[PDB]
Amino acid sequence: HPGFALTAVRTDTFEVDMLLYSGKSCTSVIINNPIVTKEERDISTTYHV
Amino acid sequence: AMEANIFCTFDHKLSIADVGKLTKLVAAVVPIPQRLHLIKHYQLGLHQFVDHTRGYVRLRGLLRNMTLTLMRRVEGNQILLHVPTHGLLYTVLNTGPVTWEKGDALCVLPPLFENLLTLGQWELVLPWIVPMPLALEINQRLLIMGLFSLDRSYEEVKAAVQQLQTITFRDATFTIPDPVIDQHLLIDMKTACLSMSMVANLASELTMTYVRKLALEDSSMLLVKCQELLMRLDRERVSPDDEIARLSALFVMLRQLDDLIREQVVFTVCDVSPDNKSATCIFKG
Amino acid sequence: MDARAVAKRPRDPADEDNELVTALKAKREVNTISVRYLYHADHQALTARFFVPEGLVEFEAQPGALLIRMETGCDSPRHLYISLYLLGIRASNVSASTRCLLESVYTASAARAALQWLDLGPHLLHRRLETLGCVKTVSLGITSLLTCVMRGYLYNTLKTEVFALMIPKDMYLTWEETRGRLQYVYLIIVYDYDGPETRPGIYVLTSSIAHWQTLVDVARGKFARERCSFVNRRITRPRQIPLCTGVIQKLGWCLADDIHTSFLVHKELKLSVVRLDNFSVELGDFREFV
Repeated sequence: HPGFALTAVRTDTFEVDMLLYSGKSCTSVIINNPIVTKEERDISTTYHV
Repeated sequence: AMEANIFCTFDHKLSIADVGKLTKLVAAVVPIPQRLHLIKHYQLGLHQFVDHTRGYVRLRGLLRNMTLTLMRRVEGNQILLHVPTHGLLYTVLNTGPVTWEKGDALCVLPPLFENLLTLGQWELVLPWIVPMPLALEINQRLLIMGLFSLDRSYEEVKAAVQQLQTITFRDATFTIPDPVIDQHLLIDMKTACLSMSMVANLASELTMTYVRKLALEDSSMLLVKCQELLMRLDRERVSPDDEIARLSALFVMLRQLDDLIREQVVFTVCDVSPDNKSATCIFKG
Repeated sequence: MDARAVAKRPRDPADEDNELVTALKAKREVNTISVRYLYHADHQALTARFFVPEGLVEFEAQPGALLIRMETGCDSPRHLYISLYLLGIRASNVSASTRCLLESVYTASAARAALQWLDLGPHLLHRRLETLGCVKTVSLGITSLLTCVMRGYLYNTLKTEVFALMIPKDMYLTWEETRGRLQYVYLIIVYDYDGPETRPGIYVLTSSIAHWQTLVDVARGKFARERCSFVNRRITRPRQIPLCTGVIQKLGWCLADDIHTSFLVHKELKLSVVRLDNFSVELGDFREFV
């Protein structure tokens, strides 16, 4: 025995399934139409929606 | 709406494997000697310029003349090449020994070392695309290895050349080929080294006479310090037509160095992917 | 291949319906995505996006900052994208009060690490910095995103507003009493060979001179003391070979009447700048002069 008595602390991770409750129309979500922004690379183009 | 492409045709008959091999190069940098609309397969790539007495210096000088085209489409009986225009964005294949990163300035170099396509006594040797610092380092390595070429009887010199020969860059190391093959240096590298040494030698003797006279006048008090430095290097160790001849020789040797002294940027990079084989770049002429 | 087809005027690319509209019309399908107008379709500016940590994006959150790529000595974060402002802490021409202001703004591990990675190696600044374009968009985050312009104007998605290039005042140079209409913008790094450690100056120069040799002549006149420092070091200090007294690279063009003075507010600190109101980006490489 050395003269001291260490105390160890560690963190463990658990994989969890959660359930959520929310009320009817508890938040109103305002949206518009999805739009396309063009970004042309040369050999192919990418369209951002 | 169509675009202005170049048409290339092959005299050789192609197998399905050859065509599939071409379709993998649909963004490569294929140089052409002249701006033509219909060319034969022989004029693609550097294979037409290969010789067994010339080296990297000659091929670098020849590459600077050519027109750089990107392959665009591959089909039976045809290859479509696009000649890019300055300031526009293009996709280019990474074929050199080094990984590119965004913001790089790329330049075209002769190659120093499924596979690539050969048909007859034919081969599709594409140029190397590397960032500008790597090309500059490679050129300086080759020049110094050329200057050491006459002391190769000693092991100290050979260790020096083996240190010159290996180069390290972004997570890659490769060994450039020694310009000395069969114990003797090729004529193009020989001329490059001889011109470098001649410009140095001519400057060493010629500059003092002019520096004295012009430093007498120089209000910048810079040329006096220049003459002092010349006096120092002197201390460490002519007919007028001959003065004209030596000045003309100095400037002609400098013009001989011009191919190596400076290299052009042809692209600048902006794209990143696991697909790293390619990137999108803007073209520069 | 007939005269009617040769003499026919080209189609207007704006009157043609897009690839998406042509497909949806071909099958007569409908989509919730709206594909009639494509944003950024007629932008002639070439742009790229750079991801940068939160610590570097001070003074860059407002459009108009010049983005420079610095290479660290190490392998993992091989390059950092720093602005001309953070580079101003290294500059010698920046007044000590402005330098204290900048140092008070950039107080994160990323910015101080950028400065350390700069001062640590032996290379000069320019053999260590690659110039990207100027910036116009920011989304904030612990790893932030900046869109940068490689060749073009700086403007909104609809070109409804056009951005200027911001130069910190101590870095701004002008060399003619009266400016001509069109003037080109250069970035100059000039090295002073005083004593133990080469001291750099960082300048941004607007001049109508486009020819290289004339510009290098007037620069050699304006920086004669640095040239004398270079040769005097070469004589006094052998075997430490210096290269370049300075480097010039061209990074844009502008109109003489679009130069105005302004201030940038950040952390309630005001940094006074010189602005180029319709700056166009057109980058060259570094040219070294002696």
